[PDB]
Amino acid sequence: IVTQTMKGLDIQKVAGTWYSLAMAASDISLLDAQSAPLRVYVEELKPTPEGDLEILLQKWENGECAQKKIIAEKTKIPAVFKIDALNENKVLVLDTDYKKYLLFCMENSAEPEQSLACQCLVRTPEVDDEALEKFDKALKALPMHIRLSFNPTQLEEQCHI
Amino acid sequence: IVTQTMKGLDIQKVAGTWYSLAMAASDISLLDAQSAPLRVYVEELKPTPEGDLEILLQKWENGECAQKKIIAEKTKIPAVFKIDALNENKVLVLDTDYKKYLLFCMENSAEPEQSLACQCLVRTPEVDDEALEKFDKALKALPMHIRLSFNPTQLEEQCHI
Ligand SMILES: CCCCCCCCCCCCCCCC(=O)O
Ligand SMILES: CCCCCCCCCCCCCCCC(=O)O
Repeated sequence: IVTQTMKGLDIQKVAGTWYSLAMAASDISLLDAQSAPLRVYVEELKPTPEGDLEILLQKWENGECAQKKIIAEKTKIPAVFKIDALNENKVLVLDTDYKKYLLFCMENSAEPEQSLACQCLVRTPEVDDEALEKFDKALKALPMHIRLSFNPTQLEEQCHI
Repeated sequence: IVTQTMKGLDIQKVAGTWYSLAMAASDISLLDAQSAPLRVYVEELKPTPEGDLEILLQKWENGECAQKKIIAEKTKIPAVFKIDALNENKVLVLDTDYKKYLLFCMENSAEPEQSLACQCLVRTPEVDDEALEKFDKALKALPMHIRLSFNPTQLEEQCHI
């Protein structure tokens, strides 16, 4: 369902620390609680020389902020990865400037809108109006029903408080 | 903190059934859970001939969808009401066409952004892109951190499911 992707993406250049400035989902139950399914906070991206991609994130599990390491296997499209969970979930890089932000979405295979979540990643704990601009514009199309945003304070905290 | 209001508002003409198409809050904890503080669904508005305003809403309380009747006492400004809870909370009518939608916000007295929530009300269980347009434009300024939207199905349901 995600319609735009970043052309000529250089996945090595996205390596580094990132902040989940904002997130949006097609379903409220995707982001509603602290424990919700795709309510995940990004730490840093770590691509492998084979073009793969390892991800370090926090995920509130069992009334507690847990760290996590996911792996996204690159595919034939530079901007689309597939993580190693059950039901081949696709992670799509929409856009990025490598040093200011990253807009990615992640959807179910064969089931978009029921499972579809997008994030605005920034390199600093500062809210980026330009970035949020592009993010809201990108999802303007998409059928999003929930939408969060975090403050600098919450971004320096584990699990955004 | 809410900066725009509806001029020459005719509070009698807002009488009737309404749907909470969308909501936004300055704080995630205002709308996060089913039980959150300003996560309230509107049924119908009922103004009194003295220009007062009685409100019927649903509010998930104790893991259960409860109905509720609030009263908003009119003030010297036609578009601003004050409901009878502790700490004089102000309800502000931003805009409306009486027969398509209503954009209102409700804030704390002397404490905006910590407590500030806004809704897009529509007369039908249809999502209204024009309406959501105006709503997102109105809050574009405001410091909102959470934002929900509901589908026709959820709007015919008590507590939006
Ligand atoms: C290419 C840009 C990288 C963007 C980061 C992608 C984040 C993937 C997160 C997938 C959700 C999985 C988290 C839930 C963990 C669990 O299984 O409990
Ligand atoms: C003038 C337009 C009318 C808009 C409707 C205003 C809705 C007011 C809701 C105030 C929040 C109070 C709900 C919580 C109830 C409780 O005390 O448990």
